[PDB]
Amino acid sequence: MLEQPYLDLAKKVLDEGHFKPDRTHTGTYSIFGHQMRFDLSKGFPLLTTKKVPFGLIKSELLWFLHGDTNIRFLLQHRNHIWDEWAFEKWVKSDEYHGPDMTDFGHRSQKDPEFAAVYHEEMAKFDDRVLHDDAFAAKYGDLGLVYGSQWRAWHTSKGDTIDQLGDVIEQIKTHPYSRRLIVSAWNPEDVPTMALPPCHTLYQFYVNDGKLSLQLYQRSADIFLGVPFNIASYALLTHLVAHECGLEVGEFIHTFGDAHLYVNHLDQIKEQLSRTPRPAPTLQLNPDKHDIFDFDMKDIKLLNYDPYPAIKAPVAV
Amino acid sequence: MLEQPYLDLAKKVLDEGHFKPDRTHTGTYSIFGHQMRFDLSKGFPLLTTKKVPFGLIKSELLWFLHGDTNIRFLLQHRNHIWDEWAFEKWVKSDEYHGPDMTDFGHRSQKDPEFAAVYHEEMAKFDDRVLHDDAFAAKYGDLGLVYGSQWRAWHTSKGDTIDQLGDVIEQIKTHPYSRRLIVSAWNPEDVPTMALPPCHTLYQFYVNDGKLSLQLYQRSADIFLGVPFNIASYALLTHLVAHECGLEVGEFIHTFGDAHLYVNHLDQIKEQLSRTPRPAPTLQLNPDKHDIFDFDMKDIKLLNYDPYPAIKAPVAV
Repeated sequence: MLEQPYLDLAKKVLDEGHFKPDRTHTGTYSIFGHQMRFDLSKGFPLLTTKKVPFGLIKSELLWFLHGDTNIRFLLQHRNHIWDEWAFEKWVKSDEYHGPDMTDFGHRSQKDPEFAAVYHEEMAKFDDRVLHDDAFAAKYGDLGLVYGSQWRAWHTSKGDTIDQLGDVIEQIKTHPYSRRLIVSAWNPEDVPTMALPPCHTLYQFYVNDGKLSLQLYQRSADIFLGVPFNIASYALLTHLVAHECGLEVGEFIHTFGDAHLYVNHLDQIKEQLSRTPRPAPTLQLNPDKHDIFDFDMKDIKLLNYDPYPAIKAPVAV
Repeated sequence: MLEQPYLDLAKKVLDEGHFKPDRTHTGTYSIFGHQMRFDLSKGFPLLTTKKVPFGLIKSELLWFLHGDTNIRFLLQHRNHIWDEWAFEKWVKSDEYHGPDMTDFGHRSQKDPEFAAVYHEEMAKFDDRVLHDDAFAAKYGDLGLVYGSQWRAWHTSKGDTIDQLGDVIEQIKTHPYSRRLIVSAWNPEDVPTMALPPCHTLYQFYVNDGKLSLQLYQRSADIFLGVPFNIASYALLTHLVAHECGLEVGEFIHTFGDAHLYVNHLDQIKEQLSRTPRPAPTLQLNPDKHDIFDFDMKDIKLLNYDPYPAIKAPVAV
């Protein structure tokens, strides 16, 4: 079935992973070097062996596509995936004077009542970014994140490069380019960044009127992250083919370090005893073709019938 | 045998390649998305089914490692692999006034006597870069090429980043980093470059005291280029393990577009009827461990016994 490359990836890390230490006190089993291929004409690769919230993928990807780096857009769509990087900065300012909250995730996981302390400070930071304009400008903007490295890469001469907008032009004029590459890795920035881009680089390829994309992901959390990763880039591939008037081909997912955190072994073993359903179907608005102006409403998933969600500990 | 992933790559492009147009009037058969893995403890992957000149790989890689962008070093080692990019620029200057030589390779392949005209202008440019210092500074320096994007990436603040030297420090202090990445792709430069880097990005990984490297190559010429590509990065992997005091693991080769030019089909079919020999053995100087100061003399290949070289038309 279409998601089978993901269950073979998870099964291979179980059989052959190296127990490896990492940043987090949670350990991992990992491999280095892996590739998976999904043929997007056979169906959209959103996992049916576990319920994955597509609306978070769909809103986070439009945020990227709009060139946006401000949390407010996401919080407006009720997407909280990036709230911690921005909350983190609220907490070091000489403006924040509440409970101490240091390396918040760690203490909020082995949580005292500190979890709802963390969760009320966060509820407060989130509301302030929604309604307070100058607060949103100051603390809601992450600055260096995929919206801006895709669409507004900074030059040494001080202007900006819309790499995604120019590669879409090169695909419409020069489909056979072996140079349709978008990079999110910038050597200058990467020492001071907190999370240097996990989705380091991607490449488009056109052949026989079909568009494929290859992603190079330098680090991947197999249970929690990769099911989102898959669907975000299979949806980028669909969107750029819409705009360019091409059929969709394959999404090829290449990995550097792919890892399973040790406290996700039971959950992934259980997911592995489930049997793939028939894959969902993406529907993109046939009358809008400028994907940078797309809206939530413009992408539909039809027939997604998944198994239950599987609750797992986030690694810290 | 160790080189078998390369003969399976060539055989797969023969069976499944898409005939694809490209820049050159020579056409290609290509695929998109491929990975190959070579275990460097089993032997050095220099192809034995065709004689590959290791001394060109060894001198070109030290040029990169030294941070060098000047042809003179290569010409001094009798390596002419990069002479055309620099000759190309000699030819547009208001200093060159000889025969016209425009897009030289094309006319020198379907060559009149113009080949030895091209070849005497080149013999002249090459000698001038060897002995004339200010000419070498002006026309021998390529400027943006792997020595400088590995070792002297330019910032917007105007200094330089030695990405390779800092990633070797991060491996010695933080071997478990999922961030040991060197990028040769720079969005700023890549529109004006003539040949934007083919070896776009690489990543190191350490586990159980063994160092692996993964290369992402956006475009690969299977008959002529990839046998060099393989051996240059398997030698980078050996050199960084020497300097870091690690054992060598694997070299993983990931491909975006891999292509066989149409006028190399007979030659690769013939190479494919040859049987792999036992692979050579690399010997690195045991008493020098700063690889940036290595010299030709410091790397030995023992037991390389290959089949004959296979002459093929370069694509234009």
